[PDB]
Amino acid sequence: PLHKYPVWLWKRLQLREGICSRLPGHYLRSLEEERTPTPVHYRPHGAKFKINPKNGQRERVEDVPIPIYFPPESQRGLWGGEGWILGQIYANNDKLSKRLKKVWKPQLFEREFYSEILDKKFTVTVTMRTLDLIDEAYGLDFYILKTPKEDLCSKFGMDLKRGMLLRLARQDPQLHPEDPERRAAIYDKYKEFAIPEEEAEWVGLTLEEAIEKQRLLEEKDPVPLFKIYVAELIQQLQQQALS
Amino acid sequence: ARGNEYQPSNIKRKNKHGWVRRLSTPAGVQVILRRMLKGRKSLSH
Amino acid sequence: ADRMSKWTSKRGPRSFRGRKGRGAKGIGFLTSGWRFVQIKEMVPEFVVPDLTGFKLKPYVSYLAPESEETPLTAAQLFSEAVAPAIEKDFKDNLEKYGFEPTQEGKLFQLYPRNFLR
Amino acid sequence: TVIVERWWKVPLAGEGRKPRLHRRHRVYKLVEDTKHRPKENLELILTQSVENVGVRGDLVSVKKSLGRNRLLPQGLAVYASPENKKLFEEEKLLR
Amino acid sequence: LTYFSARKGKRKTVKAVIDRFLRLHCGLWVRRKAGYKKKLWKKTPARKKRLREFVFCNKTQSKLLDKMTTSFWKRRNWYVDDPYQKYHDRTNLKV
Amino acid sequence: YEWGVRSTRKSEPPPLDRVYEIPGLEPITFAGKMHFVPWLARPIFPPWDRGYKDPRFYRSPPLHEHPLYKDQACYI
Amino acid sequence: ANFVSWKSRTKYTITPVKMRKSGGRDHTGRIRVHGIGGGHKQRYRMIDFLRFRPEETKSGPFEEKVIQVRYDPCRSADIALVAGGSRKRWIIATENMQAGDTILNSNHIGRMAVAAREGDAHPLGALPVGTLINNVESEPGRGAQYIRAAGTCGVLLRKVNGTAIIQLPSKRQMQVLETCVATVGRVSNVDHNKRVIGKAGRNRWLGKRPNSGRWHRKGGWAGRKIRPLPPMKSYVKLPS
RNA sequence: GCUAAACCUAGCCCCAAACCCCACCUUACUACCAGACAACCUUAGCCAAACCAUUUACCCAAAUAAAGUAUAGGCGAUA
RNA sequence: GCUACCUAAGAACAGCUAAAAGAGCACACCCGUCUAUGUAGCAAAAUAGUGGGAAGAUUUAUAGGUAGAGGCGACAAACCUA
RNA sequence: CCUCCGCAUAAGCCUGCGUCAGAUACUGACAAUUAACAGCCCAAUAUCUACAAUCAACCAACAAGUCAUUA
RNA sequence: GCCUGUUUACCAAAAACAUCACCUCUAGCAUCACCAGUAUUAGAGGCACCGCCUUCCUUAAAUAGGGAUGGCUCCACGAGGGUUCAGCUG
RNA sequence: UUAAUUUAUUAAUGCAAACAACCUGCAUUAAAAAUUUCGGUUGGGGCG
Ligand SMILES: [Mg+2]
Ligand SMILES: [Mg+2]
Ligand SMILES: [Mg+2]
Ligand SMILES: [Mg+2]
Ligand SMILES: [Mg+2]
Ligand SMILES: [Mg+2]
Ligand SMILES: [Mg+2]
Ligand SMILES: [Mg+2]
Ligand SMILES: [Mg+2]
Ligand SMILES: [Mg+2]
Ligand SMILES: [Mg+2]
Ligand SMILES: [Mg+2]
Repeated sequence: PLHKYPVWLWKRLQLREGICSRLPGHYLRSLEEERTPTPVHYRPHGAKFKINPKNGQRERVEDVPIPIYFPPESQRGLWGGEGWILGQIYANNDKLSKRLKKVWKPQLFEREFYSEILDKKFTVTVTMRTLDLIDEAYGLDFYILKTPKEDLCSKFGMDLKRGMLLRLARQDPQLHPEDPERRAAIYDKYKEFAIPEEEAEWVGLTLEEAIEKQRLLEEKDPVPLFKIYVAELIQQLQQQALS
Repeated sequence: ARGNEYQPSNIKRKNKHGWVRRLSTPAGVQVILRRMLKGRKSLSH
Repeated sequence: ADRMSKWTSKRGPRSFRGRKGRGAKGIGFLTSGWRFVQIKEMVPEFVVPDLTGFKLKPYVSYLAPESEETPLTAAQLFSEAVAPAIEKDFKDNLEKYGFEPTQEGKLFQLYPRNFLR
Repeated sequence: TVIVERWWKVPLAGEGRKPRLHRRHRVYKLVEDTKHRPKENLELILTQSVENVGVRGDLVSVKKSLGRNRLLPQGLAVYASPENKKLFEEEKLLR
Repeated sequence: LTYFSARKGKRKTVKAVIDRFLRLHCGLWVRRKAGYKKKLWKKTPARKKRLREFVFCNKTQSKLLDKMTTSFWKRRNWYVDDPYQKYHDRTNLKV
Repeated sequence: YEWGVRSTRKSEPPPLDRVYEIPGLEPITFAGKMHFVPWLARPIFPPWDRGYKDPRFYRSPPLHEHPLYKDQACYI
Repeated sequence: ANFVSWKSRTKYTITPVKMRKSGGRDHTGRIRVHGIGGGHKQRYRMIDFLRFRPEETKSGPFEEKVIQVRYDPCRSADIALVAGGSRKRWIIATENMQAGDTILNSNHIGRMAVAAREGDAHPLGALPVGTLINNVESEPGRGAQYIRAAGTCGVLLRKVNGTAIIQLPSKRQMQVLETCVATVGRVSNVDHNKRVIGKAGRNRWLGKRPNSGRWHRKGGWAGRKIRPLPPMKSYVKLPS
């Protein structure tokens, strides 16, 4: 027989069912939407069309991303979209030679970063690319708040994003307590990234974490039927008395 | 001389092919899953 | 080599045969020297009523009239047990009517059930 | 960062379709390793006097190592962002 | 050759044939002579003249090439200034 | 020379999830699930109090707190 | 494999410890060292190789009484149960150490050279040049690691600045801070060389087993060979 | 005339449509004590190339057509 | 769960001779020299006699470990469920 | 007339010559192995424990031999 | 072949492998093997205990047997491989 | 194996990278390997 739906649509169908359906709409949209990460390990084509020299004709060109492997250690650090390149090479760089398995790994450093919004220093395993990205963003907080999930590619990065966004959304006085002017200065500096707290609560959550959060939100010990029946009987008696 | 390679002992049988040892590794879990898919009456030993 | 027969306590070596039971609920514990201490409270005490003068019998006369099955429900129990008092006190704090906020503190807790049968 | 390139060209996938990769498309050649590029300089605005660099409010091109290890972590300098440049310009014109 | 491709189920063209032979529409195949560019300094002028010529193929060679190419290569092409336009057709041929 | 090789010493607990280092947010742990899952944060369980009290599951207090403990060391 | 090292005891003790044989096997269960297996069951006596270990709430040089000198199954040297103050410990016995002898363990680097009596431990700075020593540390307080086998004896070759040159029994020179402690004299059981095993069974008792396939590389053992250079290829195997 | 011989539905195949009490991870099916190990990481090769060594189609997210075309390729098998 | 090696903790080894023994003769036990039988056999390696060892580098029960280009091997390319 | 046989434990097996009724130690039904033997243990924390065995007394050694208790 | 042992489970038990003994090579050192060891140690390879010096006879007939760093020395042992006296025997 | 092809992996170095350790990339040399082959004629083989 045949399945009614293609097997690759089964995850989407599951998302449209059960507790995953009760998940908030903005989070579901964030999961569903997929954007290609910024090129890191390959040089993108300049344009969509190119004059190939062999025949001098205008041919379409596409940027096919290199498959990158992110070891679980990366989720505890901030690699600027950089990861392991698991691929193959031709020995001596000629196709008529042997084909060898080759793994390119990034150079990882341990660095300490201070987050203004969190008023905390984090020691993070990092790459030179991540340092450059932080410099381009003018600080760790800006880098975390600007970089989308795909380019950030770090569970720790997305947790930092959620923390900063929650801090901004709540305007939490725990940021430099006893220094309200400094706290307001920080919030004003990072004002443009502020989002509603109901949305910031779900930023960077994996699907399983979001399911657990929703289950905790909607878990309620059942109301005893005594209370329901008492309320119903009192309402009915009120109606009878009025009529 | 040969043929009696089976020298039974329930301790060895359970420790070698039992449910707990099967579940102790992902490969053995897939063993049990294959037996369940086939419909084996005896999943483990 | 027998994969199909049920695993019982009759099958393994001495340690296996001693360790496995037959479903009987535990009655106590084992101390040093394998001395078994039997806890009285762990032993199910049969609460057998006095049947002297009881009129009901194992069977019912066929002369009894037929009736329609009406399984008891929470709504029916509330109506027949709480609704009268509720009405009489409303015409004139739910613990007075029987409701208890929590089962903790009771001997026979309804959930999680902590009594036999 | 290691930058690689396919030896074998990938056929065009289309508009909404995704490219289909085969065994030969996993063969890469290293076109460049960014770590071997010549070092560039970081633009920073100083906040406190620092020996042999500057005093305060002056844009300085410092080695990235110094900028990221000493100046910025210790607060001796701030990123040369447009906002920081504007603030220090107002400071200069108010002095 | 591939009689049924794995992606379309179609018959494939041996591109080695296309890179080497010209098909006149009537069914004639034209080719260059082997070695026409090789070691010309040691070849007599008559041999070089023979080698510089465009030459027809056998009936069986033509049949093989027809089998090795698909119908696309056997169509009428109305190129602008094709040097072989006059040769694309046969005239005054008896059987 | 120290006695007791590392491989026999008690294994160091796994590093805490980075989610616990971020001040403003409550980590999502498998405490609510009442069982371990590998894709959720590991809960920080408060120490359990009713444990070392039952006679058959008793833990003696440290020697310092015993009634007859004395700073002067007798030789028995 | 479910291998846990037997070396799990944390507190020093005089009681011999039940040690598990390895058979030459890793924690992975595969043979790592060949030729090991079986032999007489042995108990391990924890040796205190830090001779200058003043007792708790105590300090300074201390003396110790040699309770006894015993054969040790786990060593070529025989060991000495030695007691000081209110503690007992196993140490490596020197050549002429006897029951009832007295041993000095000092950390005092005297300005003059201390009279080197066999068996006592002094910092290498305090010993005369040319004295025979054993149980030599590499760093101050590290614990003895060198010159520990039966009958071995290094020589205090030189002392300059805070550094002493020791001649190890392999006749190799070693540089050690003069504050590191060593004991005077040669290690006991000096006749360990002259012992004749006599029969294969005695080695089997000692726990050495005949083992083959000791290399596990393709082709087994292969001695190193000189690979000729291209100019020399013409003369490698000149026929007669 | 023995052994046999015969039978027709038990079901199955391909489509379409539709999205589908108690016990038991310890020696499973075992009422009832100090956890913490908790997962992630290119398929390879057969085979074709009449050997083989680069190479040799493989759930793709609209069929058809463009088109076995452009391209790729020990520029060859083939893709 | 055979076998090879190893780990933990067991067990067995009469009698005589000799005297603390990889000692002698020789039971149990282990093996397998030679011969015969058997050769779809009792047996996919057995039987009978003979023979070697038999307090040791011995034999052996139990549980555990090492896994396939790997293990293990007192090297026979031996053994790792005929 | 014959037997390194037998009886027990272990391990293994799992009702596999008990009774009855039908068949030619098979089928079905009914029955049965009763704990003292054996297994299933220990409330912990600390701290303790050099001194073999071999009739363990002499003699004899080397291959140096778990015995874990107490406040 | 020093010896006791080991081996081709199922055609080879041996002179083969191991083995004490000796030689060579490698390694100056800690918390999972080696090793809770430390050059009189550990790992690997070789070699072989040890010790020393540097034509005749047999039969009557005998292709059989025995005798006139290496070279040597066989104490003992062997279901090893040859030869022999005597005896015994279908 | 002094057949051909490699060095992916380890081990050394060297150069860059991160400021000695550790680690990444690129080279060179080895170890260990890996993959693959065995033209034709002459009774066979050697040398031809
Ligand atoms: Mg067995
Ligand atoms: Mg298209
Ligand atoms: Mg082929
Ligand atoms: Mg005897
Ligand atoms: Mg003997
Ligand atoms: Mg063996
Ligand atoms: Mg051989
Ligand atoms: Mg021999
Ligand atoms: Mg022998
Ligand atoms: Mg054989
Ligand atoms: Mg034989
Ligand atoms: Mg003869």
